[PDB]
Amino acid sequence: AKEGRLQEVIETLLSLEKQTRTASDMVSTSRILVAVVKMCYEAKEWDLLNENIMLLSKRRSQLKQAVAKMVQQCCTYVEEITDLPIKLRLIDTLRMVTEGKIYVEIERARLTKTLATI
Amino acid sequence: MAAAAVVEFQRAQSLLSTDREASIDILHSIVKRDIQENDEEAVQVKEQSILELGSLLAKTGQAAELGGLLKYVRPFLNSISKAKAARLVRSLLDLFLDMEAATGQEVELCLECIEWAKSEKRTFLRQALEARLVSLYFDTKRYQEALHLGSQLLRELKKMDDKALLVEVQLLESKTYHALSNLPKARAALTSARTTANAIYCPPKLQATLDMQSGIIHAAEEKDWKTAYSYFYEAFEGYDSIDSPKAITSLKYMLLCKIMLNTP
Amino acid sequence: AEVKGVCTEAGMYALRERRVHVTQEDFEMAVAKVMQKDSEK
Amino acid sequence: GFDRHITIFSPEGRLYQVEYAFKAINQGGLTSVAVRGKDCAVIVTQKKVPDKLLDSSTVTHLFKITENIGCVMTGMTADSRSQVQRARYEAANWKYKYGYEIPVDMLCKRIADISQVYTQNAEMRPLGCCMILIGIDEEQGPQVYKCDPAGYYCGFKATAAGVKQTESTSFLEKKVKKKFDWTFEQTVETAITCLSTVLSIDFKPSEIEVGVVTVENPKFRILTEAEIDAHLVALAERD
Amino acid sequence: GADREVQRILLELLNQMDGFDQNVNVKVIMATNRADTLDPALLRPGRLDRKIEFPLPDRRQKRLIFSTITSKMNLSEEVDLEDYVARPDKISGADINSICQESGMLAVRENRYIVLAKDFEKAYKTVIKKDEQEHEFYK
Amino acid sequence: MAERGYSFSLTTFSPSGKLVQIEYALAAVAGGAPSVGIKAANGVVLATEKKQKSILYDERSVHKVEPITKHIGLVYSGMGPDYRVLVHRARKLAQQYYLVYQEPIPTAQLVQRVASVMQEYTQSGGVRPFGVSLLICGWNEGRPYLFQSDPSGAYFAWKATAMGKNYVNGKTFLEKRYNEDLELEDAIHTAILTLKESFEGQMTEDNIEVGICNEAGFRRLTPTEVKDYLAAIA
Amino acid sequence: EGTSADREIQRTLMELLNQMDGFDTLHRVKMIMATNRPDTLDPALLRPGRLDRKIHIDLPNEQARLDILKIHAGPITKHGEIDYEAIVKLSDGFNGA
Amino acid sequence: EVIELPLTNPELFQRVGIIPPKGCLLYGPPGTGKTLLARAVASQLDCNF
Repeated sequence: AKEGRLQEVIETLLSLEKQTRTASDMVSTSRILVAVVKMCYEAKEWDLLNENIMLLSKRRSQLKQAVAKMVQQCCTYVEEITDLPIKLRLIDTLRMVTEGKIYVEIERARLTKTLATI
Repeated sequence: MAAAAVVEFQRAQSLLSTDREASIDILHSIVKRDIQENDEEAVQVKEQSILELGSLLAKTGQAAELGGLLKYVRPFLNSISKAKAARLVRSLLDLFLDMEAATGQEVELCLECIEWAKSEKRTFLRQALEARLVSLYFDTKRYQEALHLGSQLLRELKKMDDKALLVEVQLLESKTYHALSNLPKARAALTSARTTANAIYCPPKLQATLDMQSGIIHAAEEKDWKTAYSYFYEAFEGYDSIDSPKAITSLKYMLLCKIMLNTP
Repeated sequence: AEVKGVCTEAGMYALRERRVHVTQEDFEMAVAKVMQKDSEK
Repeated sequence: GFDRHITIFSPEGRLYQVEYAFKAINQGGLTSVAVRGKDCAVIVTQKKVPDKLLDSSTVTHLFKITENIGCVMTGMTADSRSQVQRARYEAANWKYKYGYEIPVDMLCKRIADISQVYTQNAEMRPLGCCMILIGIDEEQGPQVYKCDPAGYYCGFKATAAGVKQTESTSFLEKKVKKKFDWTFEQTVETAITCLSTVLSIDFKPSEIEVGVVTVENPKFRILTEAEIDAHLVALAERD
Repeated sequence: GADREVQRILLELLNQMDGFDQNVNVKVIMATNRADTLDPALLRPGRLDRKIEFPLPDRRQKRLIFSTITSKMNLSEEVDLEDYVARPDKISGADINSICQESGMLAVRENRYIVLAKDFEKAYKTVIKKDEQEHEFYK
Repeated sequence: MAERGYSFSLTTFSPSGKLVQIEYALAAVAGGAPSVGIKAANGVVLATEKKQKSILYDERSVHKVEPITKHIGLVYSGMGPDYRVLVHRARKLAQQYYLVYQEPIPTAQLVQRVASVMQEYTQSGGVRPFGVSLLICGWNEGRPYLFQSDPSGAYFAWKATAMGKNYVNGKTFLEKRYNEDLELEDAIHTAILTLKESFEGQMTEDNIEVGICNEAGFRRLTPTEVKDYLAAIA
Repeated sequence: EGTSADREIQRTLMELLNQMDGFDTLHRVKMIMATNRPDTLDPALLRPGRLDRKIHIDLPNEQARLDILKIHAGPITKHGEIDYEAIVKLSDGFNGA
Repeated sequence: EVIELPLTNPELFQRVGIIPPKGCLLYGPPGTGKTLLARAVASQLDCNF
């Protein structure tokens, strides 16, 4: 997209993920992680986004907890309108909602709850 | 059709699942195509043809067709090496008998096959085909025909290679006896089977069948349902593990024994 | 000594079946069990 | 049995003395690894010194046996150096007599026979060394053959040397499923990586000594710093 | 070192056996871990006849054990049960039991609520190791 | 020294009247991977097992069957390096003697030469005998074939035999199953079965090496060819 | 197979196994063992449910070695300049003590 | 990781359903000083020795 996968967002994504590491937790801080994730959503539309969210999931990118918060908000925003049947695809693709690792966590439980509602 | 064996083979595999039986069948004519006397290329296309024909075979009932093909490939295969000849022929035959088929028709093919196997001189391969016969014959109710062949066979297996077969010849033999209805002989046949069986590890199913037949004697003729139930359970377990239809019949028997004992 | 064993085994099958008197099928079966021990080296 | 001044057949099934050669074959801390591709065959070694009153421009453990053939040696220094000299003469002679190039494999088999006799003598011991032969044949392509001084030699898909061989083997197997998917340099990179994990040392420009055999050349060359640093930099980018 | 102090103890066991077991109602069961130095007349019949020794496991036996434990870790279609069976060389029953308890312990630390192939292989090695280059047979 | 050392042998007469070193070599033999031989009369079958133990290998590199001549072949049980060396000296002797003459090799004469080299080492010291046992397999005309050679220095004729681990047990299996007229294809089926019974770690078309002597002597089987037989009866 | 002093060896060993063999469960009870050379372990210890974990010594890396030297040097008195790395080089095969 | 974690939660182990550790062994050359390695540990765990 114009500045989505060819300027601010993408360049910033590559430098951070190197800084953060997938082999470590927090060395950056969560703020940059959240900011990138909220910006990428704003940057692009529904068809582009789904491919992008899955990519990010490949890499660890901080705490189990940190990632879970970021994924949860994005699910919340996609929950509307015609955007709802494409959402079904995304939530299924990511495993941390049909799967636990640390599952005394409320955010994951909610996202499952929602899937049942669908 | 296509201009190559490779392209045609791939396209054919998908046709049965997508459209229907008729489309995959037309491609199988590689069998009556690119024939030689050398048979370097011709054998390679036959190996592909056996698998494609099996895929087709249950739905079509092409049992009759298969028969023409089985004879037809035979002098071709002999040519390149005896071992492949032996292998394609045996492999096809196993495929054939799985399906619903006429016994008479099958028995002619197996019968010619025995002669084919002598020609080169195989007691390894010949012994195996003779086994298949005892199983086909019993169903047709040529019980008498089964008894003699089995007696001759029991002597051959004993002395020669491969130890495992011997138990099967003994299992088929007791079945022969059961239908004739003279009870002691059958009780005695199974005991022999248990002896051989214990020596090496044998699957649950082989053993389980023996126990159904021990069971047949106990409930239906010695009326000792308590004991018969114990045999049926074991048999029931052996069948469950590898999945067989036999389990439902064993399940009937396990219920019946309780009713006879007079306990709802 | 190993003949004695054949007799001891024979009793076990019959007991398990809850029979009063031991028969030829069992007695043979026992011989068979002891014959397998002899077969192995 | 009596190892004391003779060596005999024993119920042990091996010899205490043969095991002892297997066991201590390094008295330093070098480790080595070799991988085979169809693009290269690479051996990765170390450079280490105890002081700097010593030179390092003649110190090496990679030998150029001949143009086509290369040999890295794991063994006692005295024994490694001797064997090379013996080999150098035998190869040359094979070239003279036959008029044709000596196969890599052929040398390993010939040398093996010389080892074996010494195993029969109770008046002389076998040399203590494991010899890894690497080369580029035009008759099966590149070839990687390891010898051990029991008289055993075999060709492998890749192998490792030093005292931590088994540990290196575990990485190797994972890797060895896919290795024909590596291009030229990317072979080299992975090769660096598996020694760095075992040994637990992120290398430095004067600690490493990569030797590569190159297909479509009869070259065995030890790589220049610029190329060696280019790789090292390359793994940083994936970290 | 001694054979007297223990002697009176040993006599008494013989006395008791003889005192009863004609209106049998009490069983006697023995366990040993160094049965290389029993008494000859600890074995004289009319005192002991069955000796049951521990065996190697069957392929099918290993499987059963594996089927029971996995139920607890929570299955996946990622893992295959079969590979776990295929990997062994048919070692003793203690060893097969040993690994199954261990695999669960690795998994919790890795923070998982499912199951992964890799921890079984780490766990598998931990018990198995000792291996060294040997054999001149064909080495 | 360069001529000093042990002039007399390590092996020595005992008040037992046995030869210690010799006794040990039966053990040395024992350790070998499973071997068999079947004589198909018109044919000959020899078979063995390649154990495998490192996934890291190449091709089917070294064998355990090497052709001495175009008519006789050896396979063995015992120590591998010894085998390579044993083959080289003999191989040299077979060609030189039977190119003086143009007659083709008689079987017994090879046996006589292998045994002598084995025996001289028993006579002399400094060097120890080899600790291998060989199966000399050949074909020629209507002659008998299939012969066995000991690290002892002794030879015997056989119709069938087995080597390697659990040699006595396998031979007892072999004894019962092997009788009368058989076929070259048939003999192969049996040998695989007898090897499987001795031990199977697995069998693939690369755990097995089978070679035969039949049409025009020794011929090496393709990997596919053997695999056809595995399917022909597993 | 004495019972000289050796009967006591058997007495203690048997006790260790008896606790495990029991209906006791080390419910929150932790065990740490120290052994100089391992070769006298029982066949019941290989199985967990007594000695679960057996950890080895590990010989320090040069970066560990630097750290250890550094923490030692630090309390005590010194000049103003020490090349730490040079000493790291000479040193190998030691533990912190 | 072995010792300390069971003390903090059995609960985490419990959900999975897995038996936790009882004993741990340290062996080798007493280059640390046998007793020193252990003693250093005792301090960290801060429990009833």
